[PDB]
Amino acid sequence: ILPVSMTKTSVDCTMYICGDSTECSNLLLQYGSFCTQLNRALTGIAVEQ
Amino acid sequence: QCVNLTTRTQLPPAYTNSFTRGVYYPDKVFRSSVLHSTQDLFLPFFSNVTWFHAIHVTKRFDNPVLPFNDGVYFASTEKSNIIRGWIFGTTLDSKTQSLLIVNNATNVVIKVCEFQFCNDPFLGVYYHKNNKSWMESEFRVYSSANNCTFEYVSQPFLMDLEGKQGNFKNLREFVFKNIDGYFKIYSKHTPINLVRDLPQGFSALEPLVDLPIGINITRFQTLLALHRSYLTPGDSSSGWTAGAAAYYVGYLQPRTFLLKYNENGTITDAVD
Amino acid sequence: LVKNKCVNFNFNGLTGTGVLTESNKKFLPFQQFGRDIADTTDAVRDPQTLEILDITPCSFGGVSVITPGTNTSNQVAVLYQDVNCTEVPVAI
Amino acid sequence: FNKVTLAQKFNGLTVLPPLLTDEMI
Amino acid sequence: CALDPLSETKCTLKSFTVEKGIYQTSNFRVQPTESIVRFPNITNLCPFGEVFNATRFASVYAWNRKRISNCVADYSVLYNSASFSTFKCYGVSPTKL
Ligand SMILES: *[C@@H]1O[C@H](CO)[C@@H](O[C@@H]2O[C@H](CO)[C@@H](O)[C@H](O)[C@H]2NC(C)=O)[C@H](O)[C@H]1NC(C)=O
Ligand SMILES: *[C@@H]1O[C@H](CO)[C@@H](O)[C@H](O)[C@H]1NC(C)=O
Ligand SMILES: *[C@@H]1O[C@H](CO)[C@@H](O)[C@H](O)[C@H]1NC(C)=O
Ligand SMILES: *[C@@H]1O[C@H](CO)[C@@H](O)[C@H](O)[C@H]1NC(C)=O
Ligand SMILES: *[C@@H]1O[C@H](CO)[C@@H](O)[C@H](O)[C@H]1NC(C)=O
Ligand SMILES: *[C@@H]1O[C@H](CO)[C@@H](O)[C@H](O)[C@H]1NC(C)=O
Repeated sequence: ILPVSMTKTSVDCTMYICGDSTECSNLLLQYGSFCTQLNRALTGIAVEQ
Repeated sequence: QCVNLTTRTQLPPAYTNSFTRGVYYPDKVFRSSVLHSTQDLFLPFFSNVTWFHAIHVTKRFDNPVLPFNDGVYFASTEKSNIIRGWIFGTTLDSKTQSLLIVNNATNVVIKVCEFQFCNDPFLGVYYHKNNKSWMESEFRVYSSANNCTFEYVSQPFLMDLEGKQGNFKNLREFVFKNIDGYFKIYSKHTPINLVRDLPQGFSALEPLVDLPIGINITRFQTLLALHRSYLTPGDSSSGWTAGAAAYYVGYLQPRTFLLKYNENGTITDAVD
Repeated sequence: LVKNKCVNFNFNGLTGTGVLTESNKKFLPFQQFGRDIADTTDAVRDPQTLEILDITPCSFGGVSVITPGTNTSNQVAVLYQDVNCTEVPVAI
Repeated sequence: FNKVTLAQKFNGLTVLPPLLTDEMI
Repeated sequence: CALDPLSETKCTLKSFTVEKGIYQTSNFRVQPTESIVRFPNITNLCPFGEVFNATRFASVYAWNRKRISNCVADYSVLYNSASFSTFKCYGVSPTKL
């Protein structure tokens, strides 16, 4: 038996962290670009799988 | 007035070990047949609980005061409806406020006043030949009531109170708690006719009614009903007669449990 | 009351936004609302009509597009990721 | 396949379909 | 960023010559209509009736002592009616009661 595929996952990190709150969403923008970096890492995981 | 009925001899407590009983739904929420864990105030499976037995013809008459300890587990198998309620408080007198719970043949009576409890309180009942019925007019449990701050009432929970000479076929088990100024009642009716004192432990209790009252309870006391004796040509009595009775007392403790829910919404089993 | 629509719900004091619908689940008299694994609410009883209803959160999903190439052409097509076609035009 | 068995979308979390389906594989 | 999905992608990356493939430019979330729905049931209102519509009252030396609990109090029935000579509330807003 050899594993070859795992169910790829992507996360709406804005929703996960800020919780669809306007001021919370505004504040997180001050922490740079972790938002997009994590999303692109996950999509790379998916396409690679 | 009050009736003084005491036994000079004090008997040692008798011990019997619980097996699995004494579990209640931790919340009023539902989960769909999924194992789930929680950490609340429960009854350990193997707890050396206390055993009390009232004997009548030789006879045993003693109803001592027991502490509450953050919650109480109560159960009994009565056949003549002798047990009728519970009384709670801190000083159990007119100095402070105490909680009263009692049942009658018609309804359920719960009262919150500055009740003055007796040394050996009980509820007096008697029979009227003209009325052909039993009534409980005399409130021999307490002498007077004052500072009535709360009163509650709800329909009878499991049974109808009458004068019966029955057999042991069912067991009533109750769990009592008070948290954050709220008082909660848990119950479950299970018909068991086995000689054993406790069942395997399949069943689990359900919430009955939540009473928000901001009072401190440190100890509790049972309530028993005493029947006035109508003497036949060949009977003797001391002015009051009651049937044999027994019950059990359990104590909560801070623990955490693992619970099994089913698709229907019934807790089939659990583990400590 | 609002049913079969994307709304917010409060009920006995909890919070949440989603779509309410009829439920096949049968609850005991003490039960108030249904909770799913990982501590997420999925069912709630109606306190007025004493009826249980399901909870489905808002149909969230990322938006994606397809493109054969900028220099190839300017045409484009769009793919909505894991959303039913019934309620797509709410995009504005 | 009948032997192997243990989710859905909850609160922002997403799952994407596989590139090749079981019939194609 | 609001003209054509292609433009939104050109903003998501940093180029004007985006290449063929698949791109996750942004995300969609449906919006609800605000509604505080289905407050729980009402058992019984406050027994104001036998207090304000009592046929007799008591003397000032023997002022009666009334308790109100486990019920819903609707003061709007009180302060909306123009049948009371005076209406004074101290340290509390009757409208917000
Ligand atoms: C509280 O609950 C009662 C019992 O369900 C509600 O009364 C019923 O409401 C349904 C809903 O449409 C009606 O079809 C019935 O005709 C009602 N019956 C009676 C006897 O009123 C009641 O509406 C709920 N809310 C309040 C504020 O009482
Ligand atoms: C409980 O009671 C039984 C019966 O006498 C006794 O053997 C035991 O030591 C007691 N304590 C515990 C913890 O079981
Ligand atoms: C569970 O619910 C079903 C409903 O179809 C019923 O038939 C069954 O008897 C129930 N079982 C228990 C243990 O409640
Ligand atoms: C246009 O794009 C295609 C992509 O296949 C490429 O082969 C071609 O060289 C491009 N032409 C120019 C002029 O960039
Ligand atoms: C989409 O909605 C239609 C009508 O409501 C329904 O028939 C269909 O099964 C739905 N499809 C999915 C994937 O939910
Ligand atoms: C008192 O009774 C009168 C008529 O008898 C009625 O108009 C009035 O509304 C009642 N008061 C209240 C507070 O409802």
